[PDB]
Amino acid sequence: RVKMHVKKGDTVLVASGKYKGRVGKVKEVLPKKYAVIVEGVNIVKKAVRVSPKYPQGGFIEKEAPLHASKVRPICPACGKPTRVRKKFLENGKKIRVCAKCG
Amino acid sequence: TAYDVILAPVLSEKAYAGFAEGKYTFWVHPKATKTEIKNAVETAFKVKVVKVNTLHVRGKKKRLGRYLGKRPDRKKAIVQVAPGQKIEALEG
Amino acid sequence: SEVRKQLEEARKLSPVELEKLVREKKRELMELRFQASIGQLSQNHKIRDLKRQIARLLTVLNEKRR
Amino acid sequence: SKVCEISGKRPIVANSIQRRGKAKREGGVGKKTTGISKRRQYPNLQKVRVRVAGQEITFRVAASHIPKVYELVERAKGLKLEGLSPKEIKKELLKLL
RNA sequence: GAGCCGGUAGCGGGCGUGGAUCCCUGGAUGUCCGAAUGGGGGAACCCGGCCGGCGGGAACGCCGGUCACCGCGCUUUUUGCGCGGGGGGAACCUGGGGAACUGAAACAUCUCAGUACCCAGAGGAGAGGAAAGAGAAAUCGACUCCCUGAGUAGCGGCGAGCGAAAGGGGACCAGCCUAAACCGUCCGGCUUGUCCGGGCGGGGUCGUGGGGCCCUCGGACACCGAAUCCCCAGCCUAGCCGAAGCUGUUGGGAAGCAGCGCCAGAGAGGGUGAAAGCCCCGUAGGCGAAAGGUGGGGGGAUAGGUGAGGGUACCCGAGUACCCCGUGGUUCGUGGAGCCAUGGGGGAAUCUGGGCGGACCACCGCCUAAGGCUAAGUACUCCGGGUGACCGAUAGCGCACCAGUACCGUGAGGGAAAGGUGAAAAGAACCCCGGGAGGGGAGUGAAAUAGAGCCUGAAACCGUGGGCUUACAAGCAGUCACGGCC
RNA sequence: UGAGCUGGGGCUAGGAGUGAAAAGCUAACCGAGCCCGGAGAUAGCUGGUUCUCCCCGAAAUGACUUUAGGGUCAGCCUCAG
RNA sequence: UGCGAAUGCCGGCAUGAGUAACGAUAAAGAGGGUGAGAAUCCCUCUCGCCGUAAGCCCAAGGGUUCCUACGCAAUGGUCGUCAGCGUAGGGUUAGGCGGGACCUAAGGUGAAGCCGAAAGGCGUAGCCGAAGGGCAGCCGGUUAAUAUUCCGGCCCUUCCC
RNA sequence: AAGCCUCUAAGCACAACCUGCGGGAACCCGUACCGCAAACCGACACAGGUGGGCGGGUGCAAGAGCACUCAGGCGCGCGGG
Ligand SMILES: [Mg+2]
Ligand SMILES: [Mg+2]
Ligand SMILES: [Mg+2]
Ligand SMILES: [Mg+2]
Ligand SMILES: [Mg+2]
Ligand SMILES: [Mg+2]
Ligand SMILES: [Mg+2]
Ligand SMILES: [Mg+2]
Ligand SMILES: [Mg+2]
Ligand SMILES: [Mg+2]
Ligand SMILES: [Mg+2]
Ligand SMILES: [Mg+2]
Ligand SMILES: [Mg+2]
Ligand SMILES: [Mg+2]
Ligand SMILES: [Mg+2]
Ligand SMILES: [Mg+2]
Ligand SMILES: [Mg+2]
Ligand SMILES: [Mg+2]
Ligand SMILES: [Mg+2]
Ligand SMILES: [Mg+2]
Ligand SMILES: [Mg+2]
Ligand SMILES: [Mg+2]
Ligand SMILES: [Mg+2]
Ligand SMILES: [Mg+2]
Ligand SMILES: [Mg+2]
Ligand SMILES: [Mg+2]
Ligand SMILES: [Mg+2]
Ligand SMILES: [Mg+2]
Ligand SMILES: [Mg+2]
Ligand SMILES: [Mg+2]
Ligand SMILES: [Mg+2]
Ligand SMILES: [Mg+2]
Ligand SMILES: [Mg+2]
Ligand SMILES: [Mg+2]
Ligand SMILES: [Mg+2]
Ligand SMILES: [Mg+2]
Ligand SMILES: [Mg+2]
Ligand SMILES: [Mg+2]
Ligand SMILES: [Mg+2]
Ligand SMILES: [Mg+2]
Ligand SMILES: [Mg+2]
Ligand SMILES: [Mg+2]
Ligand SMILES: [Mg+2]
Ligand SMILES: [Mg+2]
Ligand SMILES: [Mg+2]
Ligand SMILES: [Mg+2]
Ligand SMILES: [Mg+2]
Ligand SMILES: [Mg+2]
Ligand SMILES: [Mg+2]
Ligand SMILES: [Mg+2]
Ligand SMILES: [Mg+2]
Ligand SMILES: [Mg+2]
Ligand SMILES: [Mg+2]
Ligand SMILES: [Mg+2]
Ligand SMILES: [Mg+2]
Ligand SMILES: [Mg+2]
Ligand SMILES: [Mg+2]
Ligand SMILES: [Mg+2]
Ligand SMILES: [Mg+2]
Ligand SMILES: [Mg+2]
Ligand SMILES: [Mg+2]
Ligand SMILES: [Mg+2]
Ligand SMILES: [Mg+2]
Ligand SMILES: [Mg+2]
Ligand SMILES: [Mg+2]
Ligand SMILES: [Mg+2]
Ligand SMILES: [Mg+2]
Ligand SMILES: [Mg+2]
Ligand SMILES: [Mg+2]
Ligand SMILES: [Mg+2]
Ligand SMILES: [Mg+2]
Ligand SMILES: [Mg+2]
Ligand SMILES: [Mg+2]
Ligand SMILES: [Mg+2]
Ligand SMILES: [Mg+2]
Ligand SMILES: [Mg+2]
Ligand SMILES: [Mg+2]
Ligand SMILES: [Mg+2]
Ligand SMILES: [Mg+2]
Ligand SMILES: [Mg+2]
Ligand SMILES: [Mg+2]
Ligand SMILES: [Mg+2]
Ligand SMILES: [Mg+2]
Ligand SMILES: [Mg+2]
Ligand SMILES: [Mg+2]
Ligand SMILES: [Mg+2]
Ligand SMILES: [Mg+2]
Ligand SMILES: [Mg+2]
Ligand SMILES: [Mg+2]
Ligand SMILES: [Mg+2]
Ligand SMILES: [Mg+2]
Ligand SMILES: [Mg+2]
Ligand SMILES: [Mg+2]
Ligand SMILES: [Mg+2]
Ligand SMILES: [Mg+2]
Ligand SMILES: [Mg+2]
Ligand SMILES: [Mg+2]
Ligand SMILES: [Mg+2]
Ligand SMILES: [Mg+2]
Ligand SMILES: [Mg+2]
Ligand SMILES: [Mg+2]
Ligand SMILES: [Mg+2]
Ligand SMILES: [Mg+2]
Ligand SMILES: [Mg+2]
Ligand SMILES: [Mg+2]
Ligand SMILES: [Mg+2]
Ligand SMILES: [Mg+2]
Ligand SMILES: [Mg+2]
Ligand SMILES: [Mg+2]
Ligand SMILES: [Mg+2]
Ligand SMILES: [Mg+2]
Ligand SMILES: [Mg+2]
Ligand SMILES: [Mg+2]
Ligand SMILES: [Mg+2]
Ligand SMILES: [Mg+2]
Ligand SMILES: [Mg+2]
Ligand SMILES: [Mg+2]
Ligand SMILES: [Mg+2]
Ligand SMILES: [Mg+2]
Ligand SMILES: [Mg+2]
Ligand SMILES: [Mg+2]
Ligand SMILES: [Mg+2]
Ligand SMILES: [Mg+2]
Ligand SMILES: [Mg+2]
Ligand SMILES: [Mg+2]
Ligand SMILES: [Mg+2]
Ligand SMILES: [Mg+2]
Ligand SMILES: [Mg+2]
Ligand SMILES: [Mg+2]
Ligand SMILES: [Mg+2]
Ligand SMILES: [Mg+2]
Ligand SMILES: [Mg+2]
Ligand SMILES: [Mg+2]
Ligand SMILES: [Mg+2]
Ligand SMILES: [Mg+2]
Ligand SMILES: [Mg+2]
Ligand SMILES: [Mg+2]
Ligand SMILES: [Mg+2]
Ligand SMILES: [Mg+2]
Ligand SMILES: [Mg+2]
Ligand SMILES: [Mg+2]
Ligand SMILES: [Mg+2]
Ligand SMILES: [Mg+2]
Ligand SMILES: [Mg+2]
Ligand SMILES: [Mg+2]
Ligand SMILES: [Mg+2]
Ligand SMILES: [Mg+2]
Ligand SMILES: [Mg+2]
Ligand SMILES: [Mg+2]
Ligand SMILES: [Mg+2]
Ligand SMILES: [Mg+2]
Ligand SMILES: [Mg+2]
Ligand SMILES: [Mg+2]
Ligand SMILES: [Mg+2]
Ligand SMILES: [Mg+2]
Ligand SMILES: [Mg+2]
Ligand SMILES: [Mg+2]
Ligand SMILES: [Mg+2]
Ligand SMILES: [Mg+2]
Ligand SMILES: [Mg+2]
Ligand SMILES: [Mg+2]
Ligand SMILES: [Mg+2]
Ligand SMILES: [Mg+2]
Ligand SMILES: [Mg+2]
Ligand SMILES: [Mg+2]
Ligand SMILES: [Mg+2]
Ligand SMILES: [Mg+2]
Ligand SMILES: [Mg+2]
Ligand SMILES: [Mg+2]
Ligand SMILES: [Mg+2]
Ligand SMILES: [Mg+2]
Ligand SMILES: [Mg+2]
Ligand SMILES: [Mg+2]
Ligand SMILES: [Mg+2]
Ligand SMILES: [Mg+2]
Ligand SMILES: [Mg+2]
Ligand SMILES: [Mg+2]
Ligand SMILES: [Mg+2]
Ligand SMILES: [Mg+2]
Ligand SMILES: [Mg+2]
Ligand SMILES: [Mg+2]
Ligand SMILES: [Mg+2]
Ligand SMILES: [Mg+2]
Ligand SMILES: [Mg+2]
Ligand SMILES: [Mg+2]
Ligand SMILES: [Mg+2]
Ligand SMILES: [Mg+2]
Ligand SMILES: [Mg+2]
Ligand SMILES: [Mg+2]
Ligand SMILES: [Mg+2]
Ligand SMILES: [Mg+2]
Ligand SMILES: [Mg+2]
Ligand SMILES: [Mg+2]
Repeated sequence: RVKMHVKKGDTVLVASGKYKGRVGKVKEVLPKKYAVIVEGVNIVKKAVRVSPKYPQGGFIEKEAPLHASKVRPICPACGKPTRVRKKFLENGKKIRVCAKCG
Repeated sequence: TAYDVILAPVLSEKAYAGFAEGKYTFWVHPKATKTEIKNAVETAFKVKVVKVNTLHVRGKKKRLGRYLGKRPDRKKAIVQVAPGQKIEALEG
Repeated sequence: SEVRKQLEEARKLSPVELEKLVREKKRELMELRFQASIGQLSQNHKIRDLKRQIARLLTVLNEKRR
Repeated sequence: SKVCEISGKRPIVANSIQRRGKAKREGGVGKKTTGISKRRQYPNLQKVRVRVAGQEITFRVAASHIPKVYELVERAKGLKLEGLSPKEIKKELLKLL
């Protein structure tokens, strides 16, 4: 069921695309669409809703999802692939240098 | 299960007009019998039921583009509360 | 979660008591319905919880008779 | 149900062959066939009323196995039931094993 | 192991590391119809008996439970009780039945064909199977299946055509239980007895014939051993670990190009804005079951099995063998016609008995009929998976799309069309014309003749504009010449 | 007012029904209903049979044929040695 | 594996053509209203046609077509502001009406029983089977839409105690 | 054929059935609307087909006939010349 290699908390860097380079906290993960939303790829929605709440308002600037592959997690270094290590309970994501978050 | 025999109050001009006399109408279970609805209302609203009228309400056919279907069939009971009594739960 | 507690409470508790409790929640449900029926007088998720909660008692009642 | 209750002989299917001409073994050019058609051969079924216990029992059997009915009648041993002693006289007493 | 309350956003609410959604196993609940099974009935509805419960509850209604039929077994026909059956399944299998077109360049025998199909039954397979067999070798050894033998031997209006077996090479491998003589026992019938019969137990199972009974020898710890039970490994039903790259550059986007690197038991493959071994998912290599299924493999039990000689002549499957009439099967279509099967008639014997080696007889041999079971090698593919000098939306399944649907038909039945915006909805706020539809700006986008009647967008077909041309000429419309005008 | 008409409930069917008889009717075509199947029946008949260039190039006769607008052998074309 | 022909197959678009036709010759006219738009919707008046019907009530069959609000892309042989059309909401009330916890008819089914290769075919009783038999409600009022059903008045049936 | 009345049998006759009064109990299904038709059978808002009841008045010998008319319903879903 959709493996997925980054979570809500994580601090990812956008490895490719237009926001190649940027670094951000993934706000939301969307396993169904295999995508995450970070702080890159944000766009300009025409906010019709002039009538309901959000009057006058012509537009909005929500942040669009990103193919989950477009991002990589980081820690005292750059991005890493992920290695999983077994303790004496269950496993945890350790980068290819140290470890990932408390 | 008596709260299973009685589904919901039927909310309509016609239904409301019934409150004047002791006549309250409910959506009931379609397999529920008149005798069963008496006791069901009797123990649900601590009232004496005196007359029970029922009728089936066929589902309306409705489509949503391409796909056309039907809404569930229903049953209405118009119940006659004894002289002087009242279902306060419906008087709103 | 809040549920496992209720499950423990329900288990170890007489069938007669279980039937009593069911009949009760069953009545509460009817009330949730009528509120929802006249609209804007309810808040969904409760109709589901209770409906699903009435199931839990009935399944434990089953164990206690089986 | 044109079947022997004892031997189990039942009607079979056989051909009726119309031959003509003089046999070859008689200086004929040989026999010729002008038709072959299907027909049944029924076993020679007959009724056999025989008194057993207090009751009258009727077997539908091939004439060939009529003897068997009376042999099955010899075997006697406690049975005041209904017209269904044959149920007992039958395979129960036929070959059993 | 961090997100979740299906497709499905939204409104309105909620749940999750105190481990949710989700996945696997087991259990619970499971209206009504349907074999449908209390009884009816025009399936999904209607009406009851009995016991118990609920409501004030006798009338009424609801809830739980129970009640069809048939077979077998007990049992006292009593009357019950227990057990089972029933119906369905793509194809495969066996049995009971069983065509025609067609072929014979007509047609009847023959063919198509024991096919199609109908019916019954079975199961993961089914059939078959332990010689009354083959058939010329003093031979072989159950059955099934493949190759071969062989288009041979033969069959055949000797036409059309049909078509074996032995033997050899392989796959698989296995052999058993009974009936009877004899003995014990319980029981029933009576014309009471070393009587007859049924029921159980022992006994016995064979073709260098075997067994029973009598005597002699020595008859055993053993030795073999399941197709049955038990345990276990292994396997299926969820999963998990899994190496190695950064920078610059063009670009809407890098995976392209360039510069230095690295992994490889992994350079299959699929994604990521374009073309990535080293970004993502995987791949090589490993790992994993509390529960259910399996378990043909290893182990262990149990059932079961195992003697020699002599005599006696007791037993060795009956409406059977055998013969004859009528037919089927076999390559054998009446043929010299055997063999196996059997509707009809007649009708034995128990080893010195019986069947067979293609009429018959002799001789010489083979085999022991009239009881039953038996794994595996074999057939199929509803189902899961893996592969493709397989299709790529007129193809491929009828169906890539809510299709056995819409629709057609009283019904059996027939039966379609219909895929693609973009990398991302960023799916065009606002303004103008309009009742809307639609369009014009603005805006998004790398692109908007990618704007949702959306990738590419051919042809017929319809238009708007322009050049040349045409109202005294006539024709398969073109062609060869000249000339004009653009 | 009759061998009358008609509603409703029933029964009879494919070589079969039913028919005051026409081979009428049996679900809008009945000298043998419809559906699915044997089935891709058979069709010595009819139609159709798709890129290019190069060389050669016929026959419409004879015999026999339930044969005569179909065939078998020969004759005539082509290719190889 | 190459298409131009098979009255080929599937699809698209042409010609005839602004042509035939717009479905009974009972028949129309005006004023006013609504509306972006009106011969076609609403209202008034005049005219015409049915009247053993072309009016009304049952049974079949049909199955939301019913009433109301908001609508006109399509369906309507034109047009529609209207509709039997789109969206939504509402609407069918019974001891006495009809049918069933009644009866039997043809026929169907079918314990007994009979027959048939299998499938199955018969068949006494019984059971099923109705627009026949049997059985207790008449007059008004009321809703946008149901009424012998709700209400009012008068009147009856069966069951239990 | 049942309802119904009568007759008696097993049984039971401090039951039972009958009459009268009183109290209580009385379930499932249908019920909208069209229905000689634009809502049913005819691919259609199709000049066809579809069973039972009511179907007023005047006149004409009578009548359900014919003419005109009540109630009620319609001028038939392209129009103008
Ligand atoms: Mg790495
Ligand atoms: Mg854990
Ligand atoms: Mg009702
Ligand atoms: Mg004969
Ligand atoms: Mg001779
Ligand atoms: Mg023949
Ligand atoms: Mg004889
Ligand atoms: Mg949903
Ligand atoms: Mg939400
Ligand atoms: Mg929270
Ligand atoms: Mg856990
Ligand atoms: Mg489960
Ligand atoms: Mg379960
Ligand atoms: Mg039933
Ligand atoms: Mg009771
Ligand atoms: Mg019950
Ligand atoms: Mg079985
Ligand atoms: Mg079966
Ligand atoms: Mg069957
Ligand atoms: Mg057969
Ligand atoms: Mg067969
Ligand atoms: Mg059979
Ligand atoms: Mg046969
Ligand atoms: Mg023939
Ligand atoms: Mg041939
Ligand atoms: Mg022929
Ligand atoms: Mg021929
Ligand atoms: Mg012929
Ligand atoms: Mg044959
Ligand atoms: Mg079968
Ligand atoms: Mg196998
Ligand atoms: Mg087997
Ligand atoms: Mg066998
Ligand atoms: Mg043997
Ligand atoms: Mg042997
Ligand atoms: Mg000869
Ligand atoms: Mg043959
Ligand atoms: Mg061989
Ligand atoms: Mg061999
Ligand atoms: Mg062997
Ligand atoms: Mg004895
Ligand atoms: Mg014995
Ligand atoms: Mg024994
Ligand atoms: Mg033994
Ligand atoms: Mg001997
Ligand atoms: Mg991994
Ligand atoms: Mg990796
Ligand atoms: Mg740039
Ligand atoms: Mg790069
Ligand atoms: Mg490089
Ligand atoms: Mg590899
Ligand atoms: Mg591109
Ligand atoms: Mg691409
Ligand atoms: Mg490359
Ligand atoms: Mg390249
Ligand atoms: Mg790659
Ligand atoms: Mg590179
Ligand atoms: Mg592996
Ligand atoms: Mg694990
Ligand atoms: Mg493993
Ligand atoms: Mg296990
Ligand atoms: Mg084993
Ligand atoms: Mg073992
Ligand atoms: Mg032993
Ligand atoms: Mg001996
Ligand atoms: Mg001896
Ligand atoms: Mg023998
Ligand atoms: Mg012989
Ligand atoms: Mg002989
Ligand atoms: Mg013979
Ligand atoms: Mg033969
Ligand atoms: Mg012959
Ligand atoms: Mg011969
Ligand atoms: Mg022969
Ligand atoms: Mg023969
Ligand atoms: Mg012989
Ligand atoms: Mg023989
Ligand atoms: Mg015989
Ligand atoms: Mg001998
Ligand atoms: Mg032999
Ligand atoms: Mg010989
Ligand atoms: Mg002879
Ligand atoms: Mg032999
Ligand atoms: Mg044997
Ligand atoms: Mg077997
Ligand atoms: Mg498959
Ligand atoms: Mg491809
Ligand atoms: Mg297509
Ligand atoms: Mg297709
Ligand atoms: Mg395409
Ligand atoms: Mg398929
Ligand atoms: Mg198709
Ligand atoms: Mg579908
Ligand atoms: Mg139709
Ligand atoms: Mg239909
Ligand atoms: Mg397209
Ligand atoms: Mg796309
Ligand atoms: Mg793409
Ligand atoms: Mg404006
Ligand atoms: Mg625009
Ligand atoms: Mg623009
Ligand atoms: Mg721009
Ligand atoms: Mg462009
Ligand atoms: Mg534009
Ligand atoms: Mg373009
Ligand atoms: Mg376009
Ligand atoms: Mg484009
Ligand atoms: Mg288009
Ligand atoms: Mg594209
Ligand atoms: Mg396009
Ligand atoms: Mg022009
Ligand atoms: Mg002139
Ligand atoms: Mg001129
Ligand atoms: Mg001219
Ligand atoms: Mg010319
Ligand atoms: Mg020129
Ligand atoms: Mg008469
Ligand atoms: Mg009639
Ligand atoms: Mg016929
Ligand atoms: Mg006839
Ligand atoms: Mg006539
Ligand atoms: Mg006709
Ligand atoms: Mg054929
Ligand atoms: Mg022919
Ligand atoms: Mg040449
Ligand atoms: Mg030449
Ligand atoms: Mg010819
Ligand atoms: Mg020639
Ligand atoms: Mg030469
Ligand atoms: Mg051509
Ligand atoms: Mg064509
Ligand atoms: Mg199209
Ligand atoms: Mg013209
Ligand atoms: Mg004209
Ligand atoms: Mg005209
Ligand atoms: Mg007209
Ligand atoms: Mg006006
Ligand atoms: Mg105005
Ligand atoms: Mg006017
Ligand atoms: Mg006007
Ligand atoms: Mg008009
Ligand atoms: Mg109706
Ligand atoms: Mg509708
Ligand atoms: Mg209306
Ligand atoms: Mg309106
Ligand atoms: Mg419209
Ligand atoms: Mg319009
Ligand atoms: Mg129109
Ligand atoms: Mg029309
Ligand atoms: Mg308007
Ligand atoms: Mg409407
Ligand atoms: Mg009443
Ligand atoms: Mg009425
Ligand atoms: Mg009634
Ligand atoms: Mg009752
Ligand atoms: Mg009856
Ligand atoms: Mg019958
Ligand atoms: Mg029968
Ligand atoms: Mg039978
Ligand atoms: Mg009845
Ligand atoms: Mg009746
Ligand atoms: Mg009546
Ligand atoms: Mg009545
Ligand atoms: Mg009255
Ligand atoms: Mg009305
Ligand atoms: Mg009224
Ligand atoms: Mg009243
Ligand atoms: Mg009776
Ligand atoms: Mg009396
Ligand atoms: Mg007495
Ligand atoms: Mg009374
Ligand atoms: Mg009352
Ligand atoms: Mg009504
Ligand atoms: Mg009405
Ligand atoms: Mg109408
Ligand atoms: Mg009406
Ligand atoms: Mg008419
Ligand atoms: Mg009428
Ligand atoms: Mg009317
Ligand atoms: Mg019209
Ligand atoms: Mg009409
Ligand atoms: Mg019509
Ligand atoms: Mg006429
Ligand atoms: Mg009429
Ligand atoms: Mg009159
Ligand atoms: Mg009159
Ligand atoms: Mg008069
Ligand atoms: Mg006068
Ligand atoms: Mg007159
Ligand atoms: Mg009259
Ligand atoms: Mg008249
Ligand atoms: Mg009038
Ligand atoms: Mg008209």
